[PDB]
Amino acid sequence: KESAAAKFERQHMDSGNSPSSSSNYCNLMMCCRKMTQGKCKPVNTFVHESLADVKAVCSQKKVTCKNGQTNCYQSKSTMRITDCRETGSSKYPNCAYKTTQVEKHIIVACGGKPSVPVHFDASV
Amino acid sequence: KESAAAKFERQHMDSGNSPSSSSNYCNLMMCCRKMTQGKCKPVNTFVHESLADVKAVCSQKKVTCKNGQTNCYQSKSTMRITDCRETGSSKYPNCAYKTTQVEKHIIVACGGKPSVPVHFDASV
Ligand SMILES: O=c1ccn([C@@H]2O[C@H](CO)[C@@H](O)[C@H]2OP(=O)(O)O)c(=O)[nH]1
Ligand SMILES: O=c1ccn([C@@H]2O[C@H](CO)[C@@H](O)[C@H]2OP(=O)(O)O)c(=O)[nH]1
Repeated sequence: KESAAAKFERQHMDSGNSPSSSSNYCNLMMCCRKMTQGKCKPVNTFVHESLADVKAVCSQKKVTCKNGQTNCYQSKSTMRITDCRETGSSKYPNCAYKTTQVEKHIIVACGGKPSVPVHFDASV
Repeated sequence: KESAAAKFERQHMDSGNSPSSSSNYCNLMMCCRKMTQGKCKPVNTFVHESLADVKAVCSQKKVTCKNGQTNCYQSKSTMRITDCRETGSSKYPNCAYKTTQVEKHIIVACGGKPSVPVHFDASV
């Protein structure tokens, strides 16, 4: 069981950061969304457009998937996204990310019926 | 098994106008630090001071805990803290917090050997 001391540190300590930062977004979000367990997911993109807009990409332009599958689609317009890229100094379990605010077209793999995004392939 | 659609939403969707804004700190932190599982923790304080300074509180001013326990201590000096409190709109699983940065004395319960903070009781 997690020690009471460790629980206090988890719930109540943030010595190394503050709210006023913008650069800590990826560190917190990758943690929040469970992509830092077992290993640090090296690269991950968050999209800030509506879910409806992102879902709509599956009905937009067919493009090549980076993995050679044929289920990828590119957004008709640029989208507000944040790229989270693991830094050189990052070392599990202390997963460190550079937060980059970007506006680019996204490419998603789609699957299911209705076809919805299942994989974030790239931004272009 | 988590659906592919849900996994994409978890990993890639953060719909909104200002994801990295300071106002979002508590939303990110309460999530990352595992205080939004099952229910939204209603109130939680983060401390931005050195862990050494927070541990030092266990040797400072004795004060009675809110719950009547007798192992609480108040910091001699004010500390930089962030209050996270559920908004009137917050409803699990969509927890929502107001982030408030203040400087106040902290009150913590101290336990174990070495005697260290185990519970955050109050700010004053
Ligand atoms: O710009 C990018 C490029 C890659 N990725 C994630 O990393 C996986 C392998 O490239 C991509 O497939 C994707 O992870 P997945 O959706 O499969 O969980 C991004 O998130 N953004
Ligand atoms: O992390 C925490 C947890 C609790 N509290 C104070 O204790 C009350 C009961 O949870 C919380 O309501 C709150 O007292 P209040 O500030 O509302 O007077 C904290 O201050 N920080």
